[PDB]
Amino acid sequence: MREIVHIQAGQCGNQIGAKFWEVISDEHGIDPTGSYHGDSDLQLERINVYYNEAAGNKYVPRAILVDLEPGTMDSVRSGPFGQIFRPDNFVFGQSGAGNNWAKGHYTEGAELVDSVLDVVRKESESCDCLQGFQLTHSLGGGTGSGMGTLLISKIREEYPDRIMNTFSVVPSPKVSDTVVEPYNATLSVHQLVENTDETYCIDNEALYDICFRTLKLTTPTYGDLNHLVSATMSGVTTCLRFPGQLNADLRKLAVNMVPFPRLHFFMPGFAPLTSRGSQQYRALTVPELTQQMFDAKNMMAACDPRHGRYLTVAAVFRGRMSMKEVDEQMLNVQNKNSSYFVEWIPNNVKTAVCDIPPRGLKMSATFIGNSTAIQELFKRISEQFTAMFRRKAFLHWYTGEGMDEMEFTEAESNMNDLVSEYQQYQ
Amino acid sequence: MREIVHIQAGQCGNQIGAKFWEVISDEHGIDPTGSYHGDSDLQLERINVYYNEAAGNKYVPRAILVDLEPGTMDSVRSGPFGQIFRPDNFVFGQSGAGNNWAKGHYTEGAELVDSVLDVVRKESESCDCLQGFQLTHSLGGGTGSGMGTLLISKIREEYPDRIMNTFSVVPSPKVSDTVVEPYNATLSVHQLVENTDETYCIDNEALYDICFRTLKLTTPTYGDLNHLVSATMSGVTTCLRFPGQLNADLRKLAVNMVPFPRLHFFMPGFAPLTSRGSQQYRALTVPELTQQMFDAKNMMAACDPRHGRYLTVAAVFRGRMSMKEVDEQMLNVQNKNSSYFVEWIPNNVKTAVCDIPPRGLKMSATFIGNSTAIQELFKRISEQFTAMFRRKAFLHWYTGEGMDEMEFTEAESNMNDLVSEYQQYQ
Amino acid sequence: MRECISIHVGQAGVQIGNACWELYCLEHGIQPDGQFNTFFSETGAGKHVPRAVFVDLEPTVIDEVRTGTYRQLFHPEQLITGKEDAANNYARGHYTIGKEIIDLVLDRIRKLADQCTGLQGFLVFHSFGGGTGSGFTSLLMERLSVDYGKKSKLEFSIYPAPQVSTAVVEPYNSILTTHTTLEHSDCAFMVDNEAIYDICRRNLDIERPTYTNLNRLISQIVSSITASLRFDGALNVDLTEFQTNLVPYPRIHFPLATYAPVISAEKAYHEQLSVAEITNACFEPANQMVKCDPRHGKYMACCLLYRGDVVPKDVNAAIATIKTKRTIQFVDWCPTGFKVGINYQPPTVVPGGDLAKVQRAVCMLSNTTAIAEAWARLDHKFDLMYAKRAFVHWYVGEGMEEGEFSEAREDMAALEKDYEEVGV
Amino acid sequence: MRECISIHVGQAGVQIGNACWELYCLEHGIQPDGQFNTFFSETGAGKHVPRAVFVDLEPTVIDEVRTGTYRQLFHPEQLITGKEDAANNYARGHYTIGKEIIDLVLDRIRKLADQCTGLQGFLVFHSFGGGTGSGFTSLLMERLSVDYGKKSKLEFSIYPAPQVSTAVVEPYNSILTTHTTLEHSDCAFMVDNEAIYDICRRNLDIERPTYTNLNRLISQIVSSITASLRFDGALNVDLTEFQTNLVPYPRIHFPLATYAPVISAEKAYHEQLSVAEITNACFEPANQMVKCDPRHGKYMACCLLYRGDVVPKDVNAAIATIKTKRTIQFVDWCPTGFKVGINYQPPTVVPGGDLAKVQRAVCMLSNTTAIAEAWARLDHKFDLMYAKRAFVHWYVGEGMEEGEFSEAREDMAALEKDYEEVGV
Ligand SMILES: CC[C@H](/C=C(/C)[C@@H]1C[C@@H](OC)C[C@H](O)C(C)(C)[C@@]2(O)O[C@@H](C[C@@H](OC)[C@H](O)C(=O)O1)C[C@@H](OC)[C@H]2O)CO
Ligand SMILES: Nc1nc2c(ncn2[C@@H]2O[C@H](COP(=O)(O)OP(=O)(O)OP(=O)(O)O)[C@@H](O)[C@H]2O)c(=O)[nH]1
Ligand SMILES: Nc1nc2c(ncn2[C@@H]2O[C@H](COP(=O)(O)OP(=O)(O)OP(=O)(O)O)[C@@H](O)[C@H]2O)c(=O)[nH]1
Ligand SMILES: Nc1nc2c(ncn2[C@@H]2O[C@H](COP(=O)(O)OP(=O)(O)O)[C@@H](O)[C@H]2O)c(=O)[nH]1
Ligand SMILES: Nc1nc2c(ncn2[C@@H]2O[C@H](COP(=O)(O)OP(=O)(O)O)[C@@H](O)[C@H]2O)c(=O)[nH]1
Ligand SMILES: [Mg+2]
Ligand SMILES: [Mg+2]
Repeated sequence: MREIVHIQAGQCGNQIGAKFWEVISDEHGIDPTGSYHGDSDLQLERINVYYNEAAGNKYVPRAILVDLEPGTMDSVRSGPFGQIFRPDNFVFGQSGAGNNWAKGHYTEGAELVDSVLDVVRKESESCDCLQGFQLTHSLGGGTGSGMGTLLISKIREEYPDRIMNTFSVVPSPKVSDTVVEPYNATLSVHQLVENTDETYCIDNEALYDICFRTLKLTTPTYGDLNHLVSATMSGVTTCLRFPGQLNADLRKLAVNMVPFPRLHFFMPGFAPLTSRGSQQYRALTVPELTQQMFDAKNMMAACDPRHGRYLTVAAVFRGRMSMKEVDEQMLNVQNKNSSYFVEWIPNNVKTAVCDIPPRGLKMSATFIGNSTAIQELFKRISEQFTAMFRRKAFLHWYTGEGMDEMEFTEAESNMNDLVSEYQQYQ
Repeated sequence: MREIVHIQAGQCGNQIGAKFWEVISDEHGIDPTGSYHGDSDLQLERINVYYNEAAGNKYVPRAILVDLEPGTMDSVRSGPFGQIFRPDNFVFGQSGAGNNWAKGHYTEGAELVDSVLDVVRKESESCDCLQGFQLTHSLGGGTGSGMGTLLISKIREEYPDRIMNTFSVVPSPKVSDTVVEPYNATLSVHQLVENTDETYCIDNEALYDICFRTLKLTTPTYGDLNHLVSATMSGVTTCLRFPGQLNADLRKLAVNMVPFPRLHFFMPGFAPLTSRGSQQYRALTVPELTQQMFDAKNMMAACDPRHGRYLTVAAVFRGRMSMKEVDEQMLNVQNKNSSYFVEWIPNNVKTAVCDIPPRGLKMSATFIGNSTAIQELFKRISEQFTAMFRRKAFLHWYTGEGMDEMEFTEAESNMNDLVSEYQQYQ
Repeated sequence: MRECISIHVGQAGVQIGNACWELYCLEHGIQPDGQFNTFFSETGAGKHVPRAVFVDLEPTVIDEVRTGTYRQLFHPEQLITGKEDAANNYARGHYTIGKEIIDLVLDRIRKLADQCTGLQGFLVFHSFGGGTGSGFTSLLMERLSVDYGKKSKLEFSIYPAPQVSTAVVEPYNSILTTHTTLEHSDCAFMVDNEAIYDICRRNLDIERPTYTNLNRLISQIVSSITASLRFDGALNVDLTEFQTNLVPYPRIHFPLATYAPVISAEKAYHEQLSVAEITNACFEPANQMVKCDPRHGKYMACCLLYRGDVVPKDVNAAIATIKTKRTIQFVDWCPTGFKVGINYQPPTVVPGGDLAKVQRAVCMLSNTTAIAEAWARLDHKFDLMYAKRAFVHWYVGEGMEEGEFSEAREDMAALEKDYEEVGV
Repeated sequence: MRECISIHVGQAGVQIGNACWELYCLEHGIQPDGQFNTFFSETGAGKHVPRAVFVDLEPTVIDEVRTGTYRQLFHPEQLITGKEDAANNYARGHYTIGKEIIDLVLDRIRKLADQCTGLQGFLVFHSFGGGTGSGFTSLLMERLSVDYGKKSKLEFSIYPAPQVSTAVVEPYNSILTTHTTLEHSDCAFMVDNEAIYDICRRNLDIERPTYTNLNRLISQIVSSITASLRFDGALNVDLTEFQTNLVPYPRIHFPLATYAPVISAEKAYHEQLSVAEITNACFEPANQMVKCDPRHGKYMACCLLYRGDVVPKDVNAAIATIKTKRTIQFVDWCPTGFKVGINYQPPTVVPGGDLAKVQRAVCMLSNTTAIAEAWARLDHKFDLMYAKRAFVHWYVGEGMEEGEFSEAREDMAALEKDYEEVGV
């Protein structure tokens, strides 16, 4: 029961996915050759949530790896845990996507998507009771954004009563990584508003801030950033894979975190994150962890949470702890600072607890916030997009693939509507 | 009881036959010198089905090797298992057949056929209870097609109450191997419609697809393709040679697979077929095997099975398995996708099971499908034939051997009637 | 076993034959002194002797052979001689001088046949245009037809080029040959010297060639054609299959013969030399071994003979690709327009030669309406010549009649019409 | 896999190509005798062969290549030759002499394409101003466009300098090229010799340079551009991405190419050579590889290709800093004006070279309204020349017409207007 199918699309999506599979593997005591070397029966009890068993006690992640160019996936295969994946689950094209949503969604991606869908169907048929799908991609490129969105559309059409959740890497206000980012992001976001149940919004600038300000890390690698993201990802599904006092679930989280269907864009966080120098200096108390969790500096989106209000927040705690303490802390936060929580939803904080903590920690926590502050990201994207579109700058690359102006206007309209909705509850 | 006499005719027929005899030999623990080196008593219990015993515990296949040219059979004799055959069972002529059905059926072949018949009679006289004959040939050439058909005619006339089954290699829609192929194939098929009880239709293009798409084989040899065919062939007669839970038989299969006498053209398949790279990645479950079996990509004919309906399918499973599971899987396929099975025959799938699996596998299966999609092959052949015949192209080579136009028209008529019949149940 | 007899007639034919025999010897390890059955008849002293007929009316070429390196190889009869050549005169071959020698040749052929337990038929080497190769060869062919009937009679013929020649009675002779080998020869494979020269210029990067090189090239093709009789391999082709597969109508039986890869040592390393590439090269207009554009003609039937390392899958793919090309036009009535032959034995390199060692080589035999143009050109030439009754006194002065020429022209016209019909 | 084909046209282009190939060999450990797939097509003897087209109408540069060190590396076809050069005459390239060779080139290109399982497109090396590099290249590009359509066609072009030149028909040719590669080439990357000399004078502290050094510098840039196809790294850029990111409107597609750090051994030790510093250097007016001040122009779109040791955080910081500067002006309509590419593989040092080993290097490709000024200058020059109908008899005497020039001028004016509009 409760099988989850993973899809990783494009460069960033595949890279983050590799790290995620490493982390999950280590959590379950699975080595790169698919052999189990754990010490606890809890490690295998719910291994089926992420893994499929093969002859000779081999475990193979239910992961589908998708790209329009072979490089990234060749690197992944060459990598440490790369040999753990099913070879038949690498689905790739030959021509690149040129950071072009239209190529991912309408042309190059359209040619490949049926093949991906077939693999997806095959995997879903092996599920006793499939919970849903997890997707990893970027919003600013062509493959993860265009192809990824397309895949989501297809799967929701075919499996409309399953959970569809994405970890989506978004552009950052200071330092864009591509010139057409606003166009791609807007085109993706338009589709995600209507075709996903929840989306975790990750901002690389926030990750860098975490690495520098919090972790005191002089020289963060993308690998290190990926690790953090993977940790957050693992947190979300912990309650499917292990016992607890309050057993959470994806669906439960959705129920408690989405008060209106379109408002499903979350700011993720993780705790504790402490510098290697200052480890003995910190006392690892639930209160202190809570404080870390709620600190804007420990968020992974391009928002100031203090510039908005929390509609709902879900906290998932890992390790041994007093439920009394947890509840009291939650009460204290809300009573003290009631202005930062929407007044029309009493008890804005939901708590879940899983007994088994991650490696190397006695306690940890994962934070998921639905804040009206997220509107700032959307507003900024919209401004950027309009700045370009009003001059039809770069547009020939998209019209050449058959897109029309009207689609862009529709996207803009959707964006603005979303922003307006967010402003309502602000 | 239940002796089977094998006839292999022409180049392809002899080549496939060599491989088949190798495979069967290894299954029965018989070495190339006719000595038994098996570990189980089950290996010898029904060895008489394919082999005849001689002085000094020598086993000699009941095989008759026929060609109008000596080259191919000289190669066969030179080959690994070539010395196992009875020297007196090589029957050959001196002049080639020039890819000419008329030479095989009416002229060169007519001169040799009596000699073959004498050998056949001799073999049949050594059978306590002869089940029937198995023939291997191509449809597109002169010897296997013309001579082979002729032999079939003769034997059916003499042994009309025995089983006559053929493994017939047919032309492929993309890449023909001879120019007169349509003529030869049509001339053969005309005779096979009326003189055989079942024909397994093999398409080399499908085999290449299997090798490249499924087995991931960069460089398939004809030897490798032959191996696959041999495996399928062995599957069919497994239940004569070994114990089981549901002991099948040739006649039983015919009874369940031929609802109208002329519709006896089957699409064969085999499972599992997995790449050497991705072996540990697959879990060898009966469900998964079933899925492989029913996958169009795992068929050996030039059909899209989804472009027609299955009249009946026979599945023969090899190894240890739960009958419960097998039955349930069969039910699931039919319930889920009832549109692909003719509605006037409830329980379109028949299952047989043999306890002893082939070498190197715990489980395997062989698939035999009577699908209305086969009409496409016939239709395409007919189109090709007519394209030539309406201009009397290449016809002098056949009229020169005494054939008349009327025969060709008759053949065309038969073909069209067959197609119409297939379309009825489509 | 499978056995065939070679016949080499003329100067050109004899030259070609020498090369062929050398190639054969290199292939099967036979020394020049005779120290396989398909071509070499074996005797009771560990000695292998060719199974060929060598005929010339001029005793010069034959004499050279008799004195040269491979003199001990050949029999003192197989090499037959005359006294005076035809001198570019069909009439002196077919009527006057040929009926002195022909009987002997026939006897020799019969003897050779007797020594075989399954004669597949004949391979004949002559030249359209030469005096002996035109008339004498025709005469021989007729006699063979009368005798054996249903034994394969394959011909290898040097077709006259359009823009170049070496004899100013070449249209007549060729026409006569065409007239009198239209109801006898089953296949007449074609090579053109100009085309070969062009190939040498282009692919080999050699622009100082000679007849020897050409002969060697021809021999390679011959070997490829005959490789299925002498070695193992998937899809073993026979001499009898060619007739079946390349002759849609009995008058239409002239297919072009081309070889790939014809390439030197320098760009053998640069090129991959995959199967598909080779196949593509085979169908390219410039690579063809005659002076005709196959863009101006529909392919009726083609035959491909892959020799060496070849995965049949690859070959199939190549064929599919070829079929796909718009584009390379085929006729409406022949959809299946391919025959495929494969051998495990690779090509063999001749010391002091043009060509380097290769993994895999391909020989293509194609029957097409492109040759119609060539035929028409030849006819036009003939018309231009015969309108003034030029040279006719030579031909008429040894047997021929005014009227025969007209008949020949009519026949040619009929052939052209047939070709046109086929084109539709 | 990811595969691209190089095309090198002219003298200058060929020179550049030699350097490039040397660099490639140094990178991938290939010996000069051929003993990767992205650039080197691999054959069945442990031999690696470049996947390039080398074209020259004058047989001199090509001959040099054929005799020199890397002769065994290249194929005997990839290196193509003619008989007489255009002689600074667009008309003799585009119309008269080019249509003799172009077919062969096309065929070669097709062959190369066939040998690939995912052709990303083309890299072409020519020169605005030269006779062959102007007209012939244009012709080739048009043909490519006609054929492939949606295969990337990137150009590397030597732009004529304002205050210096080596040919007094250089305005015409360049203008013609611009006219006839405005509706074909997707990107045309720019380098200027005067700028390079200035750079050498300033940063390297070398004031006795030669063409070889320039070529090497260009090759470095090329390598940087193409490093993402051949090595691993975060943010692997593709040839198809450049088009998407640097071309806001289809006519506007000339971006400048600059490299940092271009520095000698002496002040490599003095400098820290951090990421931020390098980034700053990239945007400095004097360090640019053309004769234009980017202070007199707004940056539309920029692309940065970091190669070696780079913490992406540092890169981000640098970019932020750049954005902060008042400045370095960007257009109103392009806020996100940066593309970032990173490779783990560092730069590679060429023996007997100008540059020392570095930890990290950066290549910047920037599309800006600064080039408008240059274009205007060129136009003015053209006007000055064409007003008296100087040299026109040479061009008109081989194909061209009076009127074409006018059309070209009009096109240039339109381009200028577009640039002006963009500026607003
Ligand atoms: C029942 C008779 C039968 C008809 C059908 C449609 C059957 C049913 C199912 O198999 C039993 C399909 C199956 O459940 C899958 C979805 C897992 C899957 O195998 O489907 C194919 C495509 C499908 O045709 C669409 C296939 O070719 C096929 O034959 O499907 C892609 C494949 O990629 C891995 C995978 O996605 C014909 O004999
Ligand atoms: N390829 C090739 N062609 C040849 C050779 N010898 C002659 N030819 C060609 O054959 C034609 C001339 O015919 P020959 O065979 O020389 O004449 P012949 O058969 O001896 O007849 P006469 O000499 O007329 O009695 C010309 O087209 C020559 O180019 C040769 O060794 N190789
Ligand atoms: N950087 C660099 N520039 C070169 C080189 N060779 C020539 N140039 C420049 O290219 C321009 C001249 O064009 P070339 O390429 O020499 O001319 P071409 O293409 O051979 O054309 P024709 O000689 O006119 O047929 C001048 O601006 C030269 O400075 C070189 O090796 N490196
Ligand atoms: N966090 C993170 N971001 C990445 C990674 N790789 C690329 N990116 C970011 O993803 C965006 C670029 O999209 P990318 O996935 O490479 O393009 P695609 O292959 O077309 O989907 C940029 O915002 C990059 O900063 C990674 O491994 N980790
Ligand atoms: N699968 C397979 N097909 C073959 C083999 N040999 C020949 N063929 C095929 O058989 C057909 C040619 O007929 P063939 O048996 O060689 O002619 P025959 O000797 O006149 O009967 C073609 O479709 C070939 O592709 C073989 O060993 N295996
Ligand atoms: Mg002579
Ligand atoms: Mg030059």
